[PDB]
Amino acid sequence: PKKTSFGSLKDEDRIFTNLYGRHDWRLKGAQSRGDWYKTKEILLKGPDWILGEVKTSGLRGRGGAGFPTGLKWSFMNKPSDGRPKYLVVNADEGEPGTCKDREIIRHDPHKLVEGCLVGGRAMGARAAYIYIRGEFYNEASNLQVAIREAYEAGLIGKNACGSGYDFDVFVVRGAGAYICGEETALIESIEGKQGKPRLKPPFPADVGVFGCPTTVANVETVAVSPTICRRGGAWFASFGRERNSGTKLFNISGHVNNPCTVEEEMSVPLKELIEKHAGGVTGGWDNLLAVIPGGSSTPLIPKSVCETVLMDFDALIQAQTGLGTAAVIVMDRSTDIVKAIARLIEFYKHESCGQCTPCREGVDWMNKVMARFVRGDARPAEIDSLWEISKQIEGHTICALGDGAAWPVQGLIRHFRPELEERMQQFAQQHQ
Amino acid sequence: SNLIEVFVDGQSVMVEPGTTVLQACEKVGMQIPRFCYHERLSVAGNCRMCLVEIEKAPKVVAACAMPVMKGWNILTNSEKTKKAREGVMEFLLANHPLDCPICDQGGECDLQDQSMMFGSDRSRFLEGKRAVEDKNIGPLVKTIMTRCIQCTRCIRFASEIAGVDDLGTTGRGNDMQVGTYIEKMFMSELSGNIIDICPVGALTSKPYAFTARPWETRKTESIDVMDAVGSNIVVSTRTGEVMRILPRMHEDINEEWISDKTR
Amino acid sequence: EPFDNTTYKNLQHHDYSTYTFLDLNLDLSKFRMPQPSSGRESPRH
Amino acid sequence: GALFVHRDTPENNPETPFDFTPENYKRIEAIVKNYPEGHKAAAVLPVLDLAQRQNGWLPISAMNKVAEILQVPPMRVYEVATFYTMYNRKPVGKYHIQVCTTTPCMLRNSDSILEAIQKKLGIKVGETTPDKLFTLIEVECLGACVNAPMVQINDNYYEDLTPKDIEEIIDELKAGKIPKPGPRSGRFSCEPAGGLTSLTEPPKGPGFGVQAGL
Ligand SMILES: Cc1cc2nc3c(=O)[nH]c(=O)nc-3n(C[C@H](O)[C@H](O)[C@H](O)COP(=O)(O)O)c2cc1C
Ligand code: SF4
Ligand code: SF4
Ligand code: SF4
Ligand code: FES
Ligand code: FES
Ligand SMILES: [K+]
Repeated sequence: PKKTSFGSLKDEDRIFTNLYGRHDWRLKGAQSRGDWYKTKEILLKGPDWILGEVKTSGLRGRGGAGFPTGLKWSFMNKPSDGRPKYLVVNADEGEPGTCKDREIIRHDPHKLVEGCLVGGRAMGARAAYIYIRGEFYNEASNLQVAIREAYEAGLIGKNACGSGYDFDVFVVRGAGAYICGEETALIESIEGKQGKPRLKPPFPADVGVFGCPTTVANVETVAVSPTICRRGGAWFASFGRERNSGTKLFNISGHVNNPCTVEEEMSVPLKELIEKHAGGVTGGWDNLLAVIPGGSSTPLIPKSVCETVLMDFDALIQAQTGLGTAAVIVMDRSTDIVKAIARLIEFYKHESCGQCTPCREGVDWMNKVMARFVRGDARPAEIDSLWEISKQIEGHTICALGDGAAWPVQGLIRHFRPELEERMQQFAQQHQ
Repeated sequence: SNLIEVFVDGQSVMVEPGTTVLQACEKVGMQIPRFCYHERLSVAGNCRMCLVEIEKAPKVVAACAMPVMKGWNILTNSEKTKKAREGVMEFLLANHPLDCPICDQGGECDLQDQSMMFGSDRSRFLEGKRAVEDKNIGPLVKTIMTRCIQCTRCIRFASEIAGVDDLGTTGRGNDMQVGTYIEKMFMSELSGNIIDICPVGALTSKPYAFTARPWETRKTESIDVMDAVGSNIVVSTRTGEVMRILPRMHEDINEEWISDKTR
Repeated sequence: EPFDNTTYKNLQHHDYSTYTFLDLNLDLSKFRMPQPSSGRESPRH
Repeated sequence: GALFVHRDTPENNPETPFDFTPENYKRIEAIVKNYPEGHKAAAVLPVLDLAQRQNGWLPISAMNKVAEILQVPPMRVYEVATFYTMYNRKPVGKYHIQVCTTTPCMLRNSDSILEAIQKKLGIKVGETTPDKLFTLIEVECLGACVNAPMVQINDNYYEDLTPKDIEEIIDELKAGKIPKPGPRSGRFSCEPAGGLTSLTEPPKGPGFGVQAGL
C-alpha cells in the first residue's frame, strides 16, 4: 500500500532531465528527451481531460503558495463572455534562496513552452505571456530562441501541432522588482503600470491582465504539465505523501559543502536531502544552527526540528514554517543568526511596493528594530513589542509580501529568543 | 427581488448585489473608518483603516473594496476589528510629523479624529521619523509632504475628476513620494479641491494659511455667484470677517466640488 | 549518440549582445496571430 | 543621490537631445504589437528599457519621448522609471558592477567579494570611477544563490567568485576583454561540485512512460 519513507528518486522518474544543461537545450535536444512528443493528442482530448489529469496528480502550486493547481486552472474553464483569455507564466523568481526557475528556462526552454500550450489549452487561452525577471537577460534570450524554433516547427502559433488550436507565446521582461512575482503585481507590470498588487475578490480568473480572464502559474508548475498529461496523473501521485504528491526541485544553498540545485521526491527528509545531494552541512550535521526550508519568506527552524522534518507542505506547516519554493538555506553555528535575519528584513524593506500602510511603514519599522537587535542596543521588552508589530502586518496587507516579512521575524523570536536577550546584556554592560 | 440579505452586528439589512461592506454598514448608521476611500473617487484599498471582521472568517476584509455576500454578518465593533484599526493607526502615525500646532488641518483632521476614536493612546515607536522635501505645485495649494499618508486621493481626483494626469507616486516602499516628479504647477479650474479631499495637512490652502482654526469659524451656508452654475458653498467667518469658502454638498449641482475662482 | 555527459551544452549565451532579445521579438512578429481589440485606441479615448 | 524628484540641470533637462534610432523604431513597433489593440500603454516597460539600452541611462528627455510615442501621460512614465531599480536615472559607467548581498550570498562571504572590488577600483559602494568605467552598487537576490557569491555586470552573471576571481574579471574588462559568463569554479551551472548526484543515466527517448490513451 502507501509508502512511509520518501526519497531516492530514479532518473527515469525525474521530469527535468536536462536540469544541469549537459545536453542540447534546443528543439532537437528537447524532442529526443520526450518533449513535444504526441502533443497533438493531448490537445484533442479537450480541456476537461487535461484538467482531470492535473486534479488526479494532486499537483500543487510551486510558486510559494501551494494551491491545488488542477483546481486552480478550472476557473478559466468557463464559456466565453466576449473577452480574450490569457495565461501568465510567472518566471520572476525573486525569492531569496530560490534558483529553480532559472534552470528550467535556461536548460529546458521547451517543456516550459510546451507547458504553455497544454496549460493554455486547459484554460482555453489564446496566448501566453511569460514574465521573466529583468536580470535574467541571457535566460530570456534562450527562451526566445526556443519560442522561435517552436513557431518555425509549427508547434505553436496558428494551428498548433496540427490540432486546430491557435496559441501564441510572448515573453515580457521585468525591470527589477521582487514584488512583480506576486500574481496581481505581475499583471499590473505587464499592463505598463507600477508593480503594485491588486486587491481581491476581483480574481484574475474573472478580471486579469488587460481586464481579462487570466491564470498566473509558476514556471515549474507549467513546465511539468505536459509530462503529467503523458505519463498520467496516477504516475505523478505515486510520489510524496498524500496531498503532497509529486517531484520537487530543491535549491540547497548557504553553509553546505556543495550548494546545488537538484530534483527530489516530495516528502524527502530534510536531513537526507542535505546529506545525500548537498554533501552535508559545513562541519557535519553538528555545526548546523538553523535552516530556512522554503526561501526567506518561510520562518527558520532550529537543528532539533531539522532532525526528522520532511520536505512537504503539511509536514513543514506542522513545524511552524512552510515549504515555499523549496529553497533550503542552511546556516551553521558560526553564523550571526540575528544578523542573517536582519538582512532578510532589509531585503523586504527594499522590495515593499509601498502601496498599503502595514508594509510601507511596518516593514521599515521592523528593519530599524532588527538593526538595533543586531547591535544589542535595545531592551528585552522590545522583543515582545517586535512580535506584536509583526502580527499587525500579517493579514492586514493587500499582498503576501507583508506576511513574508513578518514570518522571518517570528521564527527568529520563537527559536532564538535566548540569543537576542544575551546580545542585549553584552551591549548594556559595555555601553554603561 | 434581487436584493440579498446581509447582517451588520446581527441586524438584517437588504442590499443590492455589488454593494460593498462599507456601504452595507452605511444603511444601519455605522460609518467605517477610512483614509483612502472616497465615494466620488475610484476604490484604492491601500490605507487598510477600513479592515473589518466577518463572522466565521479568519481574515479581516477591506470594507471599502469587498462586496458583501449573502448571509454575511459584519462585526464592526469586535475585538479583532478593533485591534486592526489600532495596528493600522499605529503605522500611520509612526513617521507622521509632530506638526499639529503648526498644521492648518488641526481641529478638522481625519487622522487626528480617527486616532482619538479608533487608535491607541500612546506611542511605542522608538526610531527616527521620515522627512520628505516639499514640492511646489502652484500659488494656491501649499504642499508639506512630510504629512502625507500616501492615500492617493489627490492622484485619483486629479485623474478622474479634473482630467489632469500630473500627480503620481515616485519611489517605492517607505520612500514612495506623491508629487509631480518634475517641477510642475497643478494648475486647473478644479485644483483647489485637492485641499478638501486630502485627509491630512499635506495639501492646504495657501491664501488661508495660519489665519484661523476650524473650531472658531462660523459656517454660513450660502450660494456662489462667480458663474451661473450656482454652486452651494459654505462661507467661513471669524469675528465679522470672511476667512474662506468651502464646498457644500448638492448632488444635483456641484456635488462637493467648487471651481478655483469660487474658492 | 555520443553520451558526453561531461560537457556544458549551453554556451550560446556567451555571444548574445545588447539587442539580442529585442531582435528575436522582432523576428517573431511574422508568426503572431492578430491581436484582439477593445474597440478604442486607449482608455482615454 | 537616490532621489526621486527631478531637478533640471544642463546635462539632464527636457531639451536634452534624445530620439530613437531608425532601427529602434522598428523594434518599438514590434514590441507595441505584442499587446492587444487599445492597450499600447503596456509597452512602457520594454520601450523604456530599449531607450536605456541605446543611451545607457534615462534622461528626462528620454522619458518624455517614450510618453509621446505611446500616447501616455509623462507622469505615468516617471512612475515606472522611478519604481523599478534597473532603470538608470543618472549616468553610470559602461560596466555596472552589481554585488548581491542578501543572506544566501552573505552567508558565503559575499562581503569579501565587495571589499576586493572596492580596494581594486579605489571607490566606495554607489560611486563611479573618475574615468566613468565602473560603478559599484549592492543589489538584492539575483536568482543565483546556489552559485553564491556572485555579481552581475551589464547583462552577464559571474558566479562562484572569490576575492581573486573577481579581481581577474575586472582586469579583463578594464583593458579590452569580455570575460565569459558563468561560474568561476570547476562546475558549469548549478550541479553539486564534486560529481553529479543525479541525472547520471542517459535520458529516456521519445515516448517513455506514456499511458494508454494520451
Ligand atoms: C511577494 C511575492 C513574491 C512572489 N514571487 C513569485 C515568483 O517569483 N515565482 C512564482 O511562481 N510565484 C511567486 N509568488 C506567488 C504568486 O503570487 C502566485 O501564488 C503563484 O505564482 C501562482 O502560480 P502557481 O500555481 O504555480 O504557484 C509571489 C508571491 C509574493 C507575495
Ligand atoms: S504588503 Fe507591501 S508589497 Fe504588498 S501591496 Fe502592501 S505595500 Fe505593496
Ligand atoms: S495632518 Fe493632522 S495629525 Fe498630521 S500634523 Fe496636521 S493636524 Fe496633526
Ligand atoms: S497628499 Fe494628501 S491626498 Fe495626496 S496622497 Fe498624500 S495624504 Fe493623500
Ligand atoms: S478606506 Fe479601505 S483601505 Fe482605505
Ligand atoms: S542571495 Fe545572492 S543571488 Fe540569491
Ligand atoms: K487637507
